[PDB]
Amino acid sequence: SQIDGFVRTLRARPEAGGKVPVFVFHPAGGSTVVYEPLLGRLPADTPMYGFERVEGSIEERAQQYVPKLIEMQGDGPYVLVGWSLGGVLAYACAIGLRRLGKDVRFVGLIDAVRAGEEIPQTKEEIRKRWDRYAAFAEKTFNVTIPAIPYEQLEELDDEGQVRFVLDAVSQSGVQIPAGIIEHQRTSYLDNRAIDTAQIQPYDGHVTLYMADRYHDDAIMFEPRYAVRQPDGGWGEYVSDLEVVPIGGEHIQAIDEPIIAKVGEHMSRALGQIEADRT
Ligand SMILES: O=c1oc2cc(O)ccc2c2oc3ccc(O)c(CN4CCCCC4)c3c12
Repeated sequence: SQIDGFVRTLRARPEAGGKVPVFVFHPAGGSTVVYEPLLGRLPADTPMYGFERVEGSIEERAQQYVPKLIEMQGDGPYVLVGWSLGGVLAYACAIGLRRLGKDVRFVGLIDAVRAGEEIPQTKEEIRKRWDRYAAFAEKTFNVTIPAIPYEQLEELDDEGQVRFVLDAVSQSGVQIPAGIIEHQRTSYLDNRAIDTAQIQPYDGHVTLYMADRYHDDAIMFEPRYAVRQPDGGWGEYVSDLEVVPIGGEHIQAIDEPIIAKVGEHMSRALGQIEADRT
């Protein structure tokens, strides 16, 4: 995998012609190398490019990706796919591309499932979330995370909360590798980017590959992900939603054997698109 800006080449397209590329978008706290199992289950010579992390709200991230998508693929067709946060990013790009008159053929959400219940916007919720992260950081890094004063919780947005903790961490003098600090920073913000995403309507085909449940660690961070709606929270927004059950838990959906089901279904979709453009 070669990287150029925020674009990872997972399989380069031929010099000219060839099949429609699959554009995959990174998950919360990971890179697009996670899509290599999927690529192994897609038709031979299917190109694939991964869009890695950029800063901003979902819409601001899409505003950086959509111009690059068009630079690479022009009028279309567009195949946009993502697990975790990448599914929301793929969906946001599909909306932007459609608004610009581009040809989007397939949006693939790999268990990018909304919380079954609205997350309240209270200091109590912010507190519990940061204490759950403090517990995660102890079980994981055996490190003590500082806590934000209760009456300052609603004075800090997500970025500001993370900045507060990172500074107080370095001011506390705990030894944490910077590489872990940066992975933790992006994982926290990207998980919150899923939490706070506002889904816009999309008049187009979307396939939701739906696992059985979020895994325990996800539910420990935010228990409202223990509940799932049958449409994963997407039915009110998508005119043509196809829900493909894949079993397993959210963390397993990206890897074998669960990804074989995703690849088998997506390969048929890709074969139809290739036939349709020929
Ligand atoms: O799940 C997580 O893993 C992490 C793994 C890390 O290394 C670091 C941070 C986090 C992390 O910070 C979060 C903040 C809010 C929050 O709601 C969640 C739950 N997440 C929401 C999106 C859907 C799956 C569950 C997290 C979450």
